[PDB]
Amino acid sequence: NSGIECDCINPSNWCDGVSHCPGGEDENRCVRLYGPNFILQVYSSQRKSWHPVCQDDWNENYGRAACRDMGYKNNFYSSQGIVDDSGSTSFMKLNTSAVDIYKKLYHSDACSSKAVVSLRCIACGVNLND
Amino acid sequence: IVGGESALPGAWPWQVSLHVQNVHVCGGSIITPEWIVTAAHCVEKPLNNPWHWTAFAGILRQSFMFYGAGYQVEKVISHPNYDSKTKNNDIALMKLQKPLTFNDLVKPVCLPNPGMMLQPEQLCWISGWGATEEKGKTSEVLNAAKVLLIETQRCNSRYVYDNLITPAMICAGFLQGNVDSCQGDSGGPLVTSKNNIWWLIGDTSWGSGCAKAYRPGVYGNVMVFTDWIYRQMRADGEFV
Ligand SMILES: *[C@@H]1O[C@H](CO)[C@@H](O)[C@H](O)[C@H]1NC(C)=O
Ligand SMILES: *C(=O)c1ccc(NC(=N)N)cc1
Ligand SMILES: [Ca+2]
Repeated sequence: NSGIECDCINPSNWCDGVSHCPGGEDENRCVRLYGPNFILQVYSSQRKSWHPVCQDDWNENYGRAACRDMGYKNNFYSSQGIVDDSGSTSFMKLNTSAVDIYKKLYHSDACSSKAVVSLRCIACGVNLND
Repeated sequence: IVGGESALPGAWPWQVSLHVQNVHVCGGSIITPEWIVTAAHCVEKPLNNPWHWTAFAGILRQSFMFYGAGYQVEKVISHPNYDSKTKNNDIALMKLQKPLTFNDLVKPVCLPNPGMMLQPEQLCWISGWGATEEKGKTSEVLNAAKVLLIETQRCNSRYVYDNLITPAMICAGFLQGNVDSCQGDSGGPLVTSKNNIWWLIGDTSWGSGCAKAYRPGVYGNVMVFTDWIYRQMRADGEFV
């Protein structure tokens, strides 16, 4: 019995758009920033893994929506395409014909732009020296 | 901070002084204009009520923290699985009534992302107004010092901390001592620089004494608490 704890739900019920835990923990941590280059990643319930988001057709309102999902509210700093350094082999591509952020993406083994989204929701980590 | 040096303006713009009864109690880290990362042991009862607390940002000297410069705390959230006995999951969040204005003096630190690939002995910094010697008084000036990460397996050796380091904990400092956080630094930042960005990898939690050999500082593993932090900010974002 494959399962994930809500503190136990089934994998396909984690990040599927329907809240199965009493507090909604199965649907409120499906987007994340990966690595020192802030690679935007989305959890796939089918493959039980995190996949980077292609730069294809990505715009700032999509990044703002991702920033809201992460709990940063209206904070938004930047969004640009970069080369993936997360070592991923599968990616989430945006489907134009759509819906929610995590529900508008589909799996793909390449990005047309050859780039993944690098998303920074807040200007942080900068001090006096460089 | 023991064995460190006084901080320059804008050197640690995320460092915040948390006050109760016109007195510095603990440190904190700005991550958003409203949210501050601090230690759960700092907000144990009776200081779990938010109206006891005032945050001071962008000010290096305690005597310069005048009446009217501080930000009233609106909300205090302790980690649900915090254990006072073991200091496990020693993390808490503070939300301000009024958001901070960001400038070269007051800026947030970045929450750690998964896949940081930090070195086992990664170079880090700690800062705060803690005592500069064990059992000493709160320091007037903000201090800071360099410390190295200590692998948990080495830290859990019977000769260091004997299996008291949980996966929600990281050790930093020097096994020889002489450079360590101290009383009053708790809740403050343990930061590291990678990809020209300062990351908050730890919040000052506890240690055996100060700067003692084979008793380095123990810090809350902010990477583990990242999921909980995002949920709290978001939950407050949807309003309560
Ligand atoms: C994209 O949207 C279209 C229209 O609904 C749909 O046919 C298709 O399956 C979606 N995803 C993929 C994998 O193209
Ligand atoms: C908090 O005030 C605090 C944190 C950690 C220590 N111990 C050591 N760094 N050794 C003391 C006090
Ligand atoms: Ca679900």
